[PDB]
Amino acid sequence: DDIYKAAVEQLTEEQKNEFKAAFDIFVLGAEDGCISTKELGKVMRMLGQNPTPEELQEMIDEVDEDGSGTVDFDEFLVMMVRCMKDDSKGKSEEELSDLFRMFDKNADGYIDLDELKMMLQATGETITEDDIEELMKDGDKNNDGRIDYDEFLEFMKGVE
Amino acid sequence: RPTLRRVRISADAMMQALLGTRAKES
Amino acid sequence: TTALVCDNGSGLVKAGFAGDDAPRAVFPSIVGRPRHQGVMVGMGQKDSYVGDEAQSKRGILTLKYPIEHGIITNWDDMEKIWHHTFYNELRVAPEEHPTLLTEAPLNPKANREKMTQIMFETFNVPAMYVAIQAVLSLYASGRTTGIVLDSGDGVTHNVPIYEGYALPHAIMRLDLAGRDLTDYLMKILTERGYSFVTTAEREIVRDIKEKLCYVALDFENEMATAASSSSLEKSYELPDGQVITIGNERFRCPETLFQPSFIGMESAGIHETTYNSIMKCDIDIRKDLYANNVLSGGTTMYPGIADRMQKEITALAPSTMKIKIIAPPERKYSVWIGGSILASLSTFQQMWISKQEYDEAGPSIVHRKCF
Amino acid sequence: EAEKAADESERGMKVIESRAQKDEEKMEIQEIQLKEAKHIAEDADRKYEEVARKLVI
Amino acid sequence: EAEKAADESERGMKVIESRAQKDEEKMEIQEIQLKEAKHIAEDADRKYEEVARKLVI
Ligand SMILES: Nc1ncnc2c1ncn2[C@@H]1O[C@H](COP(=O)(O)OP(=O)(O)O)[C@@H](O)[C@H]1O
Ligand SMILES: [Ca+2]
Ligand SMILES: [Mg+2]
Repeated sequence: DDIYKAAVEQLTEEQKNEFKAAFDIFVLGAEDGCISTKELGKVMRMLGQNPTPEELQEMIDEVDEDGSGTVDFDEFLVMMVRCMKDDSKGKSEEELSDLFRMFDKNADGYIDLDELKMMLQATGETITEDDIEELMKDGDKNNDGRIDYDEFLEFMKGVE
Repeated sequence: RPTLRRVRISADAMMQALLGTRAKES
Repeated sequence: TTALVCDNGSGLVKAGFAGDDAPRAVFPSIVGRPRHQGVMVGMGQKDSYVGDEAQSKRGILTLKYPIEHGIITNWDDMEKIWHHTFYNELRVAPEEHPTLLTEAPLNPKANREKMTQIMFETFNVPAMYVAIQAVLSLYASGRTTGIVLDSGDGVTHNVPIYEGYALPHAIMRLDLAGRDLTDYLMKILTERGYSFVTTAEREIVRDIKEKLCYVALDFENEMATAASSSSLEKSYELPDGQVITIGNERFRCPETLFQPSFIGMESAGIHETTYNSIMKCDIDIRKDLYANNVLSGGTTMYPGIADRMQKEITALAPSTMKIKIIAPPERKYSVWIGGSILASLSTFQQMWISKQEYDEAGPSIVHRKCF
Repeated sequence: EAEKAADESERGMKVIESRAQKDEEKMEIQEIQLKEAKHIAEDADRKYEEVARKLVI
Repeated sequence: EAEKAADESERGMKVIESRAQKDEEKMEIQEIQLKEAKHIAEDADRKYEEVARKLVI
């Protein structure tokens, strides 16, 4: 997901040029200029790793939102780093659940966005009102005006 | 029900296996 | 640590670590001693090639399966197969990994007890658990009800389950399976001139069955069509040339499943033992079982079986009920995928038969609460 | 001795050249059919994916 | 003179035979790959037709 987008944003032109040269060397002779789902799967089977074609479709849907089955530079790096899924288990569940439950200081079962605002003021990361709005949209799936506990699980799912 | 994947073996090993002998820097 | 989800089966041993999508190593379960004399010295000739190695040297071996019908008839060979599976196909010592074997329903007790005794004494695992091969196939489908027909290669069994409560009085185990279909195909091929006799050529007949045979939607119409036209005759190249042409042997081999009178068996086909297994259940869960009929096992991979079976059951069942047959594309490894899911559960983590428990009650612990 | 050796060398060179040309032709036709089959496989996989999604819908 | 000619012909024969044998081996590998491609194509075709029929129903 956008996890790999964050990971590659952590990465720099070193990884960009390294994978560009790897493309120049191994994808040499391919008429694509990118890596296709079928090409990637066949090459993996050639080397020995045999992921499912359903995984190919999933990954292509993820990185290549347009459904072309190719990999644009940013989504290409995202797909390439997607193979190495070192970070799993998504931090802790129950302790973070307690943290989120106490986040509802009003304890009404409703997480006001203003509590999030205060916590972000504590964080102070470079963010505008539209940014936190978009993040809440990514979190407030049912659009109930709060952070739902199930949606709290959803947006922090797999998140370390 | 969660799903666990061990198919995603280390990507450096995948690059090594694909490039074969020429897997020197990647 | 991670658990080893082994699945002995009969015909293909499927194994792999818990939590993945597919078994790591799948290889036939055959152990074949050489039968000729051998004149080259120092060639490094072993005394028994097991697993997938004996499917390449099968020209000079006498392959013999160690599992006949679910039950294990030759314990030394089975021990050899397990040793190979642990050490060479997975390369993980068993001293540091729990194991989850699988067993067909209604099998002899002594088989299960000997299996656990071997796993605890020879390989010395930390803890092992034995599970019925149909509940796993129901896990893999993501259901919690349904009647699963797991037509393996050794034995076909039909376990109905509702809301997680298995019905022990409605299990119908039938011993017709893929091996008998291979033998019957090898027996009807002789009607054209092709004679396969050697235990090595049984593998060739198995390959013919896998690649060519299909289940006919209507048997009499296909028998009439194949006897007039020639649009069915598909050819196949033996391991040495001399292509062969299979005529109406294509859909007559797997038809034995629905008419076990072909190989002389008395019982009714897999289309009618499912209906009988349903009718033994209570009157209020028959609709759910009708709607959630699950197929599994290798032998249910014939092209066109999910339609023939549905037509047959719809003929038998009352006209109002809806008959639906779940046939996932990953049928062959359904049992192992379910085994991985079950071994990956947190609630299941305390059901293993710990070694100290075995030391206190002996091998008969498996029949006890730790089932 | 030299005459016999020369004759045998000539015959061997002839047969090796014939086999080499046969091998080159076989390699070319194999590559052509291989590429065509791979493209057909790609098309089939794409069609399968599309129809499967429509079937779920 | 004849000895020199025979030795040169021998060396040429040996090198050309070696190259022909290697290209023949690679051609065999190519044929194996073509066979696998054929199998994949047939399997995918069956997948597609089955899925389309089910969708129609
Ligand atoms: N694609 C196929 N088409 C038809 N029959 C198959 C196919 N694959 C496997 N079989 C049959 O199924 C058997 C394998 O069944 P399997 O599920 O491995 O048995 P087990 O339950 O012992 O693992 C083989 O012996 C073969 O006869
Ligand atoms: Ca709140
Ligand atoms: Mg089985």
